[PDB]
Amino acid sequence: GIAIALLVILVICSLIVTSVILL
Amino acid sequence: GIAIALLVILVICSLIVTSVILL
Amino acid sequence: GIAIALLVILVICSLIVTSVILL
Amino acid sequence: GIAIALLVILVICSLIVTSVILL
Amino acid sequence: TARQRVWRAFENPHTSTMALVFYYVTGFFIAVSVIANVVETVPCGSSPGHIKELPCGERYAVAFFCLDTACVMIFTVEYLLRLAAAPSRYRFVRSVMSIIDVVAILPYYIGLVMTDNEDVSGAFVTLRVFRVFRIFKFSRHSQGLRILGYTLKSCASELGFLLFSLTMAIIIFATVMFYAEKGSSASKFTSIPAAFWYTIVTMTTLGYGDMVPKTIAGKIFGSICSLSGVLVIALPVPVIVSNFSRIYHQNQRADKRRA
Amino acid sequence: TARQRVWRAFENPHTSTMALVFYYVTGFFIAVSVIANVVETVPCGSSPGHIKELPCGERYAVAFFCLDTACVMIFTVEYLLRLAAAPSRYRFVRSVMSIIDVVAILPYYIGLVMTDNEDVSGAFVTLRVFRVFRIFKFSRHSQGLRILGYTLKSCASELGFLLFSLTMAIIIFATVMFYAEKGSSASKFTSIPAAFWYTIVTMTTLGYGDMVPKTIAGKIFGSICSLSGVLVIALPVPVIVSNFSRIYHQNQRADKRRA
Amino acid sequence: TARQRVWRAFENPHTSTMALVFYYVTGFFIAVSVIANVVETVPCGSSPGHIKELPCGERYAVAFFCLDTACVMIFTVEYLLRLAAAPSRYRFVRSVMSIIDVVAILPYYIGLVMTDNEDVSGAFVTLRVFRVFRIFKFSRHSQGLRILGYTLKSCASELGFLLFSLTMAIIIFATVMFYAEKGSSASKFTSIPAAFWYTIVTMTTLGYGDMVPKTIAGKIFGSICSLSGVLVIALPVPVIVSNFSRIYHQNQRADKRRA
Amino acid sequence: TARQRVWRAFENPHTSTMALVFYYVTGFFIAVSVIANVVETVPCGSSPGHIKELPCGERYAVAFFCLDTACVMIFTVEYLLRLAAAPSRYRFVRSVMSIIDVVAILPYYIGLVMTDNEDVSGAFVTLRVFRVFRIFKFSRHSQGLRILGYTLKSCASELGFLLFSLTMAIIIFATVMFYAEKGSSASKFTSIPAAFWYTIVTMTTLGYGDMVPKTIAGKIFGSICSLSGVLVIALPVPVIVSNFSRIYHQNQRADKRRA
Ligand SMILES: [K+]
Ligand SMILES: [K+]
Ligand SMILES: [K+]
Ligand SMILES: [K+]
Repeated sequence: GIAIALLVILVICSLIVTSVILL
Repeated sequence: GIAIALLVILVICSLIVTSVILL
Repeated sequence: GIAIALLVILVICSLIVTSVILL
Repeated sequence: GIAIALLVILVICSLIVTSVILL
Repeated sequence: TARQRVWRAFENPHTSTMALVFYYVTGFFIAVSVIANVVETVPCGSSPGHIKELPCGERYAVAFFCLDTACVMIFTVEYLLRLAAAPSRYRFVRSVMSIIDVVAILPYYIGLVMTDNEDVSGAFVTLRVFRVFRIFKFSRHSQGLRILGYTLKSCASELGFLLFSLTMAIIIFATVMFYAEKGSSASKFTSIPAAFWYTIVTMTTLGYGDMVPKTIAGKIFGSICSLSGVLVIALPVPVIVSNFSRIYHQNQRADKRRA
Repeated sequence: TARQRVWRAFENPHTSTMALVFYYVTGFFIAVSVIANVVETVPCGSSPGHIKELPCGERYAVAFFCLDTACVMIFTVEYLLRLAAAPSRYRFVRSVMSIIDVVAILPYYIGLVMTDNEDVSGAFVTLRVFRVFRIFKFSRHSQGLRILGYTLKSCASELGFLLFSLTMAIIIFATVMFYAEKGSSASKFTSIPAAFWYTIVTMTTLGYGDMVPKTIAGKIFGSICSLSGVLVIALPVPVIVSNFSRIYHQNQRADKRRA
Repeated sequence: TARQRVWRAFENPHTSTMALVFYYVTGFFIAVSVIANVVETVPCGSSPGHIKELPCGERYAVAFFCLDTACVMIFTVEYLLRLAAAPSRYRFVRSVMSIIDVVAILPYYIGLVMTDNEDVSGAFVTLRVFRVFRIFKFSRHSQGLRILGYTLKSCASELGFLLFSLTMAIIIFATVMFYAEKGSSASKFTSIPAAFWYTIVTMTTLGYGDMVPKTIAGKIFGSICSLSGVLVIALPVPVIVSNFSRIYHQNQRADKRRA
Repeated sequence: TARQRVWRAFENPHTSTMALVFYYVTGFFIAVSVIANVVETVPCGSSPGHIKELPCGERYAVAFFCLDTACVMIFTVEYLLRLAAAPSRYRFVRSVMSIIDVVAILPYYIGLVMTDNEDVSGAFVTLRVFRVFRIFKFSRHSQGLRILGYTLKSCASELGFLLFSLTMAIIIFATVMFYAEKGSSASKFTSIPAAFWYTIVTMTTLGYGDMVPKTIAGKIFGSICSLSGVLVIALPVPVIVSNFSRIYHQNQRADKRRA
């Protein structure tokens, strides 16, 4: 439960970072 | 009870206003 | 009890006042 | 118990003082 | 039997429709009077050609006087009706609610009698201050307010000891603070009564900071004063809170018993 | 039967793995949003050639907007899933958690609709302030927060009397303080509403010291105000503490009974 | 058997008329002495041709000396009569009331012996301060004061731990505050003992504001200091309040049993 | 069997004479170290030809170093003897008293290793601050201190909720205060983290007055902040006080049972 949540959190954070870098 | 009190309150407030306007 | 105490208090206060007036 | 502790305390304090005086 | 009917209406507003409308009308005008008394001191902006901003009560003296007159007339008719319908009139007059009502209505009439002295301060300011006790007429509308009165009366000895021990501690600590701090440069501790203010501000843990000790002895005795004040003030608080809860719970036992 | 399965997952995060990961993801992004909203106001240093230091939220408006958009999208998908899986949808919508979630998500969309007015103050500042209520979404993660809500609801009458008696005491003491202090030189007591601030600061024993009485009557009534405020504020505190402990103990009785 | 009669009169003032008048006379002169000691420090206005306003005790040194002499003579005759009528004289002399009476009367005689040093400070100020302990002679008139003494004696271990843990917390937080704040510009935190004052003002929640941290570490540790002080001071307060109520209730059980 | 004898002496100082003298010697040197650490920061007066007054620890660096060395050697020999006589050495090492002793002795040795960096700040100030935790070695001499540790451990969940709800309230009120006050002239409310300081000072009712609101919204939300802080801080205090009394009473039941 903790591991999957951490994985999802990292994925979403990476998507936020890529969105910022794009704009 | 509430309605009659509100009606009396409005009447007395109107009388106060008319007294102020007169003086 | 109260009356006698009040009388003594007044006597002692008068003595204090007379001592002050003397000096 | 108190007396022996006080004696030891005085001995150690004297040693500290002599160390300070030396340096 | 109309007298007892009117009295029952006055004592139990919720029994009758007329009693309830009288209740709500009086409560509304209590709130109106209190708000007006607060608002009349607010600067209303500089008037056309005025040197400075004028308080609402001075810019609209006629309007505020009319509002005050209406509220006072309502309160006076209420009080006279209560006096008329009282079973034992003298017992009513000496009751706490009657004293509150009389204190609420008297300043208006005194100010009418002393209209020449309205500009003169001292009495004018006293009447203005006494007008704020109309807010105590809400005790007839608030059960918590009546319960607070009952618990203050119930805890009279503890409140008396609070006053006495607070006075003792204030005198002791102000004496010590004054003698510790009188020699400081530009010292605010110019007398023991002057140090009363510091002592009471420290004991309640207000700590305004307008008066602060500058000497070591001052710091030590100020710290001790703050702790001692905490103790002295904490002594009667549990009693007052407990009695308030007890009276509230007795009221709600009676309410659930009779209903 | 998938709807009730999703609802059971949402209501009991620890039953399912997917429910637990959803729980932790949402909690993490609540914390992220709260921290970002705080940090965006911090001066980030003077930019190259900038006249003054710029707040992080202004220097990195795109980055903070992207972070806000991600958090709000997560919150919106969460809320829409909860609405979809609710047994009685209208009962969900009117629940306190739903109001919290809607208050959390609405300012983002309103700010999108009013992007022309983003520079204009008033509404912009209001939306910025309303963004801080996303921290109340932690009530779904904190049992103590829910218990605090339950005890505040349980003590509603005592909190109401606290508000009423505090208002009464503030009005009374501000009236007295204003009339005692209005004549002082450069007096801060310029009206009774101005004296409200002094009175509330004295009653809570804050004692900022920005407003202090200078007259003897002012000192006396300020001291009485501090003591009376202590009493008034102390009246409901034991009730609130007792109910909080009672609700916590009932929760732990239920927990030990069912487990 | 006259000795035991006088002792019974002294111990129970309300049994005899002479005992009651002695009781009231002594109480009145205690109040008179306390008020005079406060008033003698009040500026009495500039005397004819005087450079500055003179304290009442300096402008009327003869009058205040006469009042002090009368009060001290009354207290001395009272104490000598109590010593004469005591069953076990040594047991009386070592009792707390006897120590209070001796502390009340001694400064007058010492000041007579040191009349040459009256102008010299240090000893003069100490005698002036010790004159305020005559207010503790009201413990013979106040049952609440005696009960407070009994509860302070009853809670001796908790008060000792209060002193010890308060000292520990003051030292710890003053050390941290001094090292966090010593580098600030024009820092009031010039040593750890200097930071003692800030720490004690913060722990009691006084918050004078004369000493405030300016660094981030200072703010953090000041906040922690305020909370820790609240905890440390709150530890013995329930015990003291409970014991005070217990002793009062035992006294009123005894009173209702014997009457 | 000498190991268990030494351990019994260390655990029960009052059983043996050697144990008791060791107990008193260590307690005396704890007090000596604490006092020296405080005193070394006190300005000792301007030295002959010195530009400014020098702290005692700088004017007498050799003497204070010798005193520190003696205290640290005593503490180290004590700790090594306790480690030698421990039945389960690893269980001793991980105990709270062992962590306290190690934190007490380590900064001396680290400062020896970093004598070149003694002039360099940051680490020097950290070692100086960590020297004050030698006062926690009094927990071996104070039963009240151990009971306080036990009750803090017992109330861990309530302290955790105190921290969490205090953080929540600080963030909420600092956000509101910052947005209400940022536009004021020369506003101290320069960011939400800057408003953290005001919020924590208001919530504890310190009221330093260095930060005060100037706008009406600021006054309103500051008043609400003070009341909410009172509630939040009052939530765990009864629990902590009750558990402290419970642990003390259990200790005294055990003491009267075994003796
Ligand atoms: K303050
Ligand atoms: K202040
Ligand atoms: K306070
Ligand atoms: K304060």
